[PDB]
Amino acid sequence: KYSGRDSLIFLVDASKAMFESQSEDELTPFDMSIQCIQSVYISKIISSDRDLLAVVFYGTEKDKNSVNFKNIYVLQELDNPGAKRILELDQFKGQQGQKRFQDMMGHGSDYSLSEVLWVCANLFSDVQFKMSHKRIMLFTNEDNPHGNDSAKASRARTKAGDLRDTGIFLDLMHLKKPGGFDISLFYRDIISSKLEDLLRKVRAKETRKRALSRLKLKLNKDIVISVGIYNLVQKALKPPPIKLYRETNEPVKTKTRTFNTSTGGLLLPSDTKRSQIYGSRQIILEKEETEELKRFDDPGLMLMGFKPLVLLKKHHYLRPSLFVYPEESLVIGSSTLFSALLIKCLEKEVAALCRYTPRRNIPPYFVALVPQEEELDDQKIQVTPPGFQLVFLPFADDKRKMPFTEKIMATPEQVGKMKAIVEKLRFTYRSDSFENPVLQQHFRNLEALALDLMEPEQAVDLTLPKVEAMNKRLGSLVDEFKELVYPPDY
Amino acid sequence: IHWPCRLTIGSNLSIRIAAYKSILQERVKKTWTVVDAKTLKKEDIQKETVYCLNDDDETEVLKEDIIQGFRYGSDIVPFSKVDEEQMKYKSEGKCFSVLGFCKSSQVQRRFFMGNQVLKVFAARDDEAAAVALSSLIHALDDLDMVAIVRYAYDKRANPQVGVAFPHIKHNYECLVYVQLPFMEDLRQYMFSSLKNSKKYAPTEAQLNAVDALIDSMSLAKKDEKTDTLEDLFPTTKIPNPRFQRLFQCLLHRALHPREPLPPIQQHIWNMLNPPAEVTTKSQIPLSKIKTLFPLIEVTAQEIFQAENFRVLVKQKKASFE
Amino acid sequence: GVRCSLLRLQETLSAADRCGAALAGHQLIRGLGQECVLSSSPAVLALQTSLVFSRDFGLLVFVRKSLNSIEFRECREEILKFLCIFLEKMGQKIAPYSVEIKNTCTSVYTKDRAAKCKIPALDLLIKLLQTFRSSRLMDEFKIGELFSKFYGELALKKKIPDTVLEKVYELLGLLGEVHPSEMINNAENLFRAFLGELKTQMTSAVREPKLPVLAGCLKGLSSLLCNFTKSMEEDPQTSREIFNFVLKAIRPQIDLKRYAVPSAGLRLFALHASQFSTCLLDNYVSLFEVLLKWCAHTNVELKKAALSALESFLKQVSNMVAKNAEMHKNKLQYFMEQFYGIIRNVDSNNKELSIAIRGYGLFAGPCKVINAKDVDFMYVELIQRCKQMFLTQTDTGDDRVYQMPSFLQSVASVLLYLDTVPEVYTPVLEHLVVMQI
Amino acid sequence: FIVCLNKVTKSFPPLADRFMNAVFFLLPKFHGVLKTLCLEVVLCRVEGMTELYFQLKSKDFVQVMRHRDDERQKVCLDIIYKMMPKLKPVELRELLNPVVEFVSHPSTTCREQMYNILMWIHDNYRDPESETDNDSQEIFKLAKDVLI
DNA sequence: AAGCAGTAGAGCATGC
DNA sequence: TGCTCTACTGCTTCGATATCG
DNA sequence: AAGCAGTAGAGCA
DNA sequence: GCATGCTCTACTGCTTCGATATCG
Repeated sequence: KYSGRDSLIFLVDASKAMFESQSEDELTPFDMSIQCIQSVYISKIISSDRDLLAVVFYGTEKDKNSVNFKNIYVLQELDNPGAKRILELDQFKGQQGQKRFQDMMGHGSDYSLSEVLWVCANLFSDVQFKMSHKRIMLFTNEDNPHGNDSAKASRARTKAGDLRDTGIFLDLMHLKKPGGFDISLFYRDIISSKLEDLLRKVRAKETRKRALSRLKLKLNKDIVISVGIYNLVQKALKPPPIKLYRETNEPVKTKTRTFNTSTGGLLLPSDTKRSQIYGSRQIILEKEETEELKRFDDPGLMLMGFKPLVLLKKHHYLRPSLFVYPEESLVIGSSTLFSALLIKCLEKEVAALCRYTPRRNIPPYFVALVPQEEELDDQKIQVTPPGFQLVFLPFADDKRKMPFTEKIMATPEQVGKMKAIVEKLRFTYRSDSFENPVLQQHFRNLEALALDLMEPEQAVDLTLPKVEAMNKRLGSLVDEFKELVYPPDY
Repeated sequence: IHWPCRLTIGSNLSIRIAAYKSILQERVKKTWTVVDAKTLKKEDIQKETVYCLNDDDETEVLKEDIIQGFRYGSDIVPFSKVDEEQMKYKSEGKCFSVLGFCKSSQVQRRFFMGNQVLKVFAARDDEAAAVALSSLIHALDDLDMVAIVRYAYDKRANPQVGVAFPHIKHNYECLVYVQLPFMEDLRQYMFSSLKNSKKYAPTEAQLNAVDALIDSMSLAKKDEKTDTLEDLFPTTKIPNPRFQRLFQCLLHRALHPREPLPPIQQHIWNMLNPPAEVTTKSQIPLSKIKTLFPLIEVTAQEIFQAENFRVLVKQKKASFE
Repeated sequence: GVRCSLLRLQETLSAADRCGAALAGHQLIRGLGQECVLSSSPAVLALQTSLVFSRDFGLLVFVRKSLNSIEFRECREEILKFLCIFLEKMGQKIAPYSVEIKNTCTSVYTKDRAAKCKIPALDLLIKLLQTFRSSRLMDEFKIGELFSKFYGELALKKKIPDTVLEKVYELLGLLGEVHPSEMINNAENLFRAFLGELKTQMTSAVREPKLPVLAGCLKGLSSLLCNFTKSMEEDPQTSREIFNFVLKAIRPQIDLKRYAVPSAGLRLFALHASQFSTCLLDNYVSLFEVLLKWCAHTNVELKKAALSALESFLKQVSNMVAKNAEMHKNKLQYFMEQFYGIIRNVDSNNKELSIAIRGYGLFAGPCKVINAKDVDFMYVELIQRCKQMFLTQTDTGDDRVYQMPSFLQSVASVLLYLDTVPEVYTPVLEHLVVMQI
Repeated sequence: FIVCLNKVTKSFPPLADRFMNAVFFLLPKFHGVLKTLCLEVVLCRVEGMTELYFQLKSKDFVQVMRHRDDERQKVCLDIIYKMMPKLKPVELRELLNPVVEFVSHPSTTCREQMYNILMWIHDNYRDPESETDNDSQEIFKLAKDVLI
């Protein structure tokens, strides 16, 4: 569906060994799990802040759950990422946090098996929303928790199937006991290690997919089909403030009005005119006339002929392009016609040209529909989906004209050394990763404000170049490139 | 606008440089003042804004009692301005420095995001910098070597990265500049495939019908024995019609101050319409495709608008008998 | 049964695990206010009023100790949808408990943010002010401030949605109907706030009309015009504008559903017709056509609200033609030939021709002004028409007893005017009216 | 899903058992007549299940034996007349705590079901051996006190 | 735009 | 009677505000 | 509601 | 022959989110 949120239960193994440092001095796997869980909450509190996140430790001494099972202790409950819940969470670090774990719940017991999955199931059942994905993320190391009883093993693989059928899928981040890919054992049936994607990799993201407009494409007379204009590059910005009463920290319910005809008394909106002075005199209208003087067309796309893909110069530009698609919701039998027109436009390299009105009262606007075709391999790479593209087109007063009157050339020798410089600085561009420093430092400012930890975590500036790794990279040709013909010569 | 900066490659290659703006969205600089009825004056009304509370009534607060907060998770975190003014980014003046370069054109049409186009030209004043950058453009034009700039306006502004592609023009070759998306902008999802469609597969009769329609509906033609295409109906020279509609409507109410709204002039629709000879040419294949494809599928002022029969013969009636 | 289901309703307010307690509140209120309705004894009904309306526990301290929350909203809706019916099972014996109900409704409106809990807390207040009439308590329900609140909130509030701008527009006119002693100064500044909106929702050529504001503004104007009349005598322009707006609200329209604009334009017509009487003249043809059209709309409330409009139309043009029956002779002849063409038809319905018979007995009056014999052609034509339809012919094998009211009303309306009653048909007139007895 | 599942299961019992672990997953989500439909499904396959009680008390059975209906509160007692003779009196003494708030109920069929479960809980908890704990002797003390 | 949730209205069956 | 400060200042870019689907 | 250089009126000489 | 009683289906308005135009 559309508003089906993502779910995640964290399930941690605190039974026998990980609370101890595995007889090492580096990092206990318990601290590894708590750091990963805290980083996932910190990432999804601004990445996907409508989802569901629970956390459950099993194998501990004392117990609390709604089922009343022995030695299963839940910590939080299925809700949003909350700052107070992560400030509860971050108290289990180091030896002092290990002893806090001891005095709060105590580790070590005869840990049972699939009843922990039953508690996960009843934690998923009692939600009063809709959920798209159901993922159980098990943080453990060991291999045989049914090392003596075989009926416990059969019951474990029965209850795992009872979670398999109603749509609950689990993966276990297998804690490497020596630090390697060693245990190639027999839980490939229950499942459907690397933790860096849980550790850093999602500091700024948002989850959304909207249709933006659902219009009609007409071939200028009566022949009408449906189309829907999705969006791809939306220029995201930080969320805006909220006014607040600094005594008790409550918002203040702003209300405004217009009043005072120089005596006292309100003015309900029926007794205001809309005016424009032009020097001496005024021009008065009504609100309905000053909203009516922009009305040209019904909403949609009327087609006005076909032009090849070559003579439209794709540097004429004023707004980002959107992306059509042929729904079969308004009319029926539209994907057939659009696929036929698309393959003929492709094999004849031609593009449509249209007049476009988005909403129920908008002045008209000329657009160019340029086709595109998909691409797919065994790895399922996806750079293009199979539709069109609406290049917006300027009309006449978008283009300015530069003064233009200089023309002096030089000798064709610097092009070779500049070719050497650009080949020195030659690389594949990217696929991602030039993130916005202002938004990212604001994110971490808000993290340190709501968590009072230490300081602004200074975001690394990827937008900045690498001048140390560029100047010595190119070397001692910059002096000759500077002083072949052009020093400033004083 | 002459925006001045210094294009420095590495840390030593200084090129004094100016950039002018180009294709941009255009609007009109005169909004509608709100006056009152029956006195027709601006100052006769004034607005107020108050912030009350959510008690039984409006136990108000004042301007000196309000801090801004932000949503964070499931609460609002306070500490309005001196906090978020002290812990702000600093841009260190203007920046026009080259980030890198590229060869394989994965930079393409559909990934631009930047609602202007900066034509970055040159400088004046004994153009050593401009002959240096024309060497740069004269080295970039003969290959697919694009440039990538970091650009920002001022210390209050926001930082930008953008494509710089050389040109194709006779009198000049000045470098273009578009902005570029960031890692948070480029969301992308899974639109379905159309080729291996067992239900929506088109018949080649319909394919050649649509091909006949495309051949019947062209808009640019190669003529005059220079063997290049020349375009009919260019949608890059027409002036924008909504300000002309506004112009003539304000002229109308300035002249005849009682009349209703005039409907739109006719030459405006002629100019915004194509030459209908292509409609006359396409009259036949459009009817053809309408036959051969299968069965496809209130404004307020418009919603509320013996002897009796004897004397019957003697006086006047219809025919007899 | 109650007060245990009230102390537990106060027990599920401060306890933890909220939204597990809001459902307990809904469970308790639906079982309380269902038992508190099926009770026919004034003993236990004399108790339960004081249990429910108490001050320690009870259904009015809940909505003041559970209002700064969001989970309890189904509960705070259910209370205000129950009190609109417990004001109906009872009557005027909620006389002491009434300023507290008014304060509950005013605060639940002004402190809440929904619009499904601002509708039942404006049905309760309207039914309250329509039970406690022009009476004593209206100096306690302080109208001089309850007007200024709900009249400031049309300016100092942005986007009050649709079905809250209905009931605000209706409650601003009920205060001019009941208790009109305090609304002398501020009913002159209410016709402008009823006409500007009603213009904007019907003459604007940019948008599509919102019909549940037209319903509310017509139902508010139709009760401000009681006790604050604007006839066509002293300043006949505002009544012309009200006639034009009701006349756009009754045009012979397109086919529709959601009949709530015609069924409010017609009821503004069928009561306050006398204010506009000159302007009611020259549109007699089209008005008669559309009211006969709407008179059989196969909808069992649109017929009932069209018939009285037709009757008041006929009765209010009759006293204008019978005042100056020299230049209105073509009007008189047209109405007469129309009633004749109705009654000569051989049709199905009795309310098809009963309106014709009553119109003929109405217009029997102004024939005396021009001929003084055609009245005597009547009352013999009428009695001869009236007897054999049901007296002799099928005395017991007919289904025709449903137009004898229009028969006797018409006979009386013609019998009033003439002199020299012709003395022979009276022993059948006194079989007639004893047959109606 | 649940509408047609109720239709098939009203005429055929043993097609519930593929879905019996997926009706309980849905049960805290249907606040209407559909909850009566799920409980109508549940009653077909109670006499023969293993435990049922942990899932029932985990799915908040107490605040759903106390809503307002007659059909819901009749099926909510037909399952409890089904699952008497397999429970232990540590939990039957918490089941007999909200089923004896049916002395002040209308709808004589619902009271008939109540005085129909109490009639067995008196005759087969008379303790025919000598003595027991303070629960198997307290359920008799609260069912010798509504049958009077 | 998207989901949903609540009420108005029409047609079958009944009564005086 | 001669060259730098200075009042303005047009513009330009975020930032808050309001509308619409 | 905030900055950035452009274009004519003042101050010491 | 007229009034009422009862159900189900399609119309319609609300709520939340995101994108767009406007005014400083």
